Amino acid sequence: GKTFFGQPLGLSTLFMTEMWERFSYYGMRAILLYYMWFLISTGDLHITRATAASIMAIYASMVYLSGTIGGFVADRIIGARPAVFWGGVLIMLGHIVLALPFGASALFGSIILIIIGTGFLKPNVSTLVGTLYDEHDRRRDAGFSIFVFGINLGAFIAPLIVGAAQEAAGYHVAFSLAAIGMFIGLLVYYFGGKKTLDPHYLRPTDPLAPEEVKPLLVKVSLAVAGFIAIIVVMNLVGWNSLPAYINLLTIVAIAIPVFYFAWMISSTEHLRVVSYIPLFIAAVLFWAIEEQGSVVLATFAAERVDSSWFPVSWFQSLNPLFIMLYTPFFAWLWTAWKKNQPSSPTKFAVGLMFAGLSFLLMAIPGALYGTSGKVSPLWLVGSWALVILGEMLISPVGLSVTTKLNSQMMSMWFLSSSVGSALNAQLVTLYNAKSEVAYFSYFGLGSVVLGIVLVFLSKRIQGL
Ligand SMILES: CCCCCCC/C=C/CCCCCC(=O)OC[C@@H](O)CO
Ligand SMILES: CCCCCCC/C=C\CCCCCC(=O)OC[C@@H](O)CO
Ligand SMILES: CCCCCCC/C=C\CCCCCC(=O)OC[C@@H](O)CO
Ligand SMILES: CCCCCCC/C=C\CCCCCC(=O)OC[C@@H](O)CO
Ligand SMILES: CCCCCCC/C=C\CCCCCC(=O)OC[C@@H](O)CO
Ligand SMILES: CCCCCCC/C=C\CCCCCC(=O)OC[C@H](O)CO
Ligand SMILES: CCCCCCC/C=C\CCCCCC(=O)OC[C@H](O)CO
Ligand SMILES: CCCCCCC/C=C\CCCCCC(=O)OC[C@H](O)CO
Ligand SMILES: CCCCCCC/C=C\CCCCCC(=O)OC[C@H](O)CO
Ligand SMILES: CCCCCCC/C=C\CCCCCC(=O)OC[C@H](O)CO
Ligand SMILES: CCCCCCC/C=C\CCCCCC(=O)OC[C@H](O)CO
Ligand SMILES: CCCCCCC/C=C\CCCCCC(=O)OC[C@H](O)CO
Ligand SMILES: CCCCCCC/C=C\CCCCCC(=O)OC[C@H](O)CO
Ligand SMILES: CCCCCCC/C=C\CCCCCC(=O)OC[C@H](O)CO
Ligand SMILES: CCCCCCC/C=C\CCCCCC(=O)OC[C@H](O)CO
Ligand SMILES: CCCCCCC/C=C\CCCCCC(=O)OC[C@H](O)CO
Ligand SMILES: CCCCCCC/C=C\CCCCCC(=O)OC[C@H](O)CO
Ligand SMILES: CCCCCCC/C=C\CCCCCC(=O)OC[C@H](O)CO
Repeated sequence: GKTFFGQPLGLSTLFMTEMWERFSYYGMRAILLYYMWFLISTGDLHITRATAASIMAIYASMVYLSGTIGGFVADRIIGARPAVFWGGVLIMLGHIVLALPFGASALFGSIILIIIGTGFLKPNVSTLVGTLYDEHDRRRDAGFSIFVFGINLGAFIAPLIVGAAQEAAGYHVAFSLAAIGMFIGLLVYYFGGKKTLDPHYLRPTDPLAPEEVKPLLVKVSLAVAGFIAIIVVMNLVGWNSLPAYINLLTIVAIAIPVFYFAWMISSTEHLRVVSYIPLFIAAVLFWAIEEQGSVVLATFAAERVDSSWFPVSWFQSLNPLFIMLYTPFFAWLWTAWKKNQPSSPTKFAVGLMFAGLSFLLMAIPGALYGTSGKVSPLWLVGSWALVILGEMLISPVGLSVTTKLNSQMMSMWFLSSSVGSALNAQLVTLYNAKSEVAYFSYFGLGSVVLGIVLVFLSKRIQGL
């Protein structure tokens, strides 16, 4: 009878929950770099703009990493429904912290809250969407597509609204709007969830057995102790600047898949695991370029574009806009393309090439016009158009090609975005007006080349 776009009514609740959470997240992301610039300009924040860019990237890296952990905590300890609720509460607090009359001193607390909160909420709302359907329900894929539409919608409207609020009423009010966005999500989630969600998910579905508690405690304790020890040694040898800590986090984020790879390669489907390395690197490099949209392209938007008549943060709406515009087209495409549809490794290769082209495009205005003036907003429009085209090729088959090639390596796909952002934490420090053309050219061309490399390797990989 009555449905939400053909789906169970409970999808409306989760749709709105994620829409408003993504609203809060991308609303914050769209103005946070500019906020740090402001704090730097007033002498409140004693870092370079390069470091501010680095912060944005490592922030994203840790958000993605945290998301690979939240599912475990919900499934084994607190339950998916409380994970979403309390995750949302932490996220809201994270935005409230930036709305308070503080300056740079509140940045770290806000970042930590949102990292933990998003880690709790993001994997677990997706889990709850699954719970709406039986195993044999063929509506499942349609339901997730609608859910993703809500995600992109929140991501789309947030820079517009939060960016406009920032211009009108300042950063603290704008950040409060992000907080209010999460609050709306929590309201709908809490009261809507009670109506449609299975009570089963109020509790962990795979609770720790009695003998499992101590080994988990030891595991967590040793990890924390090791991490703290590393920080201690860092401060003793004088490696205690902010870039030093960012480097530590970069190393951690990259070492986790590296250790996974070394583990699987050591421990004869050995060929498959090795075959995934080029795909994983391609994913990492793609996500690096895609995630630079809120950092390097955001910098370009503010410094190099004729945008005096609208909030420059609005450029961040282009990424989810193009995802929304492309999605129904590629949905039709992969069904219509019956004969000789490209393999998943081929999609990765071409996807990386489009990401490469998105940067090669951005090298053109500086090379043609110089880098001291300002250029058309359409250069950025074209860039996002290209990189998102790449996303349509690599993202829908990413988890698929990883699974078909089990629980540890599955997480590596989600880790690719974390690793890409960790790489960005290093790379974006190289971007400035002087290096602009070389930056876009070099990393653009590199991605295209590595895409061409993957094309040659596509035949061998598809067989495994
Ligand atoms: C076939 C569907 C593919 C959709 C993606 C295509 C996007 C391609 C974009 C490349 C051209 C955009 C850059 C052009 C540009 O900057 O012109 C500036 C000039 O108009 C200044 O007024
Ligand atoms: C300023 C930095 C603070 C760092 C964040 C501190 C808070 C960290 C974790 C709090 C989240 C705990 C969520 C679990 C909870 O409260 O209920 C779970 C349980 O009741 C469900 O069965
Ligand atoms: C310091 C400012 C933030 C203080 C947070 C106070 C409100 C926190 C979360 C709002 C959640 C909205 C859903 C309302 C709710 O869950 O109330 C539950 C109540 O009816 C019985 O559990
Ligand atoms: C996990 C995959 C890792 C692959 C990373 C590929 C790129 C890694 C390091 C490149 C650093 C050197 C870039 C130096 C550079 O050309 O900067 C350009 C600009 O600053 C002036 O040319
Ligand atoms: C299958 C659809 C997507 C295919 C993408 C086709 C891409 C083909 C060629 C890309 C040309 C790359 C140009 C490299 C370049 O101009 O670098 C010059 C600059 O680095 C000077 O230092
Ligand atoms: C459990 C996996 C997630 C790991 C969470 C640890 C995240 C720790 C730090 C996040 C990165 C933030 C670094 C930038 C930063 O701290 O800015 C603070 C301001 O510079 C204050 O001067
Ligand atoms: C630190 C300030 C935050 C205060 C939050 C309000 C606390 C009052 C009640 C908490 C209710 C916790 C409900 C957890 C939960 O699983 O919600 C799920 C809903 O049942 C819908 O799935
Ligand atoms: C029941 C708790 C749920 C609360 C939802 C989040 C509320 C967030 C902000 C409320 C309004 C905060 C206004 C911020 C503000 O005063 O800006 C100060 C200006 O900078 C002063 O010029
Ligand atoms: C890094 C922040 C998140 C850290 C969460 C890891 C928690 C640390 C050790 C595991 C202890 C979890 C509590 C055990 C529990 O509640 O389950 C009890 C068993 O189900 C009873 O047999
Ligand atoms: C410094 C952080 C390193 C990790 C230490 C975190 C310790 C946090 C919680 C440990 C709680 C001890 C586990 C015992 C427990 O939870 O029993 C609960 C059961 O439900 C009782 O039947
Ligand atoms: C439950 C929260 C526990 C904290 C999460 C663990 C990660 C903690 C720190 C990671 C390193 C980030 C330090 C950033 C920072 O503020 O350094 C600034 C230095 O004072 C440089 O002068
Ligand atoms: C399973 C992941 C475990 C991997 C963690 C291993 C971390 C090992 C070493 C971290 C060293 C931190 C680097 C500090 C650094 O980059 O130099 C400091 C600045 O460059 C100079 O101030
Ligand atoms: C009605 C257009 C489709 C919906 C656009 C949503 C808003 C997304 C981005 C707005 C900021 C970037 C657009 C700037 C722009 O396109 O300017 C083009 C003109 O040629 C300006 O010179
Ligand atoms: C229903 C799927 C088919 C929809 C067709 C999508 C094509 C829409 C826009 C393509 C924009 C192409 C940009 C043209 C261009 O690059 O012109 C460059 C000139 O040199 C600028 O002066
Ligand atoms: C289906 C895509 C077909 C190919 C798309 C266009 C490929 C991109 C560029 C092709 C022409 C390359 C010209 C490069 C070029 O002239 O650079 C100028 C010099 O580097 C300036 O010093
Ligand atoms: C399929 C559409 C692709 C549209 C983008 C194609 C871009 C192809 C080549 C652009 C490379 C421009 C590099 C310019 C350059 O490096 O010259 C340096 C100048 O002398 C200034 O440093
Ligand atoms: C199937 C996806 C491929 C889409 C490629 C369509 C774009 C084709 C050509 C766009 C090349 C970008 C360079 C445009 C350019 O430099 O023109 C100069 C501007 O007119 C400056 O006023
Ligand atoms: C797949 C169905 C949806 C297709 C979306 C079409 C978007 C594709 C490309 C948008 C790139 C915008 C560049 C606009 C442009 O270069 O025009 C230049 C002007 O003609 C010169 O003033």
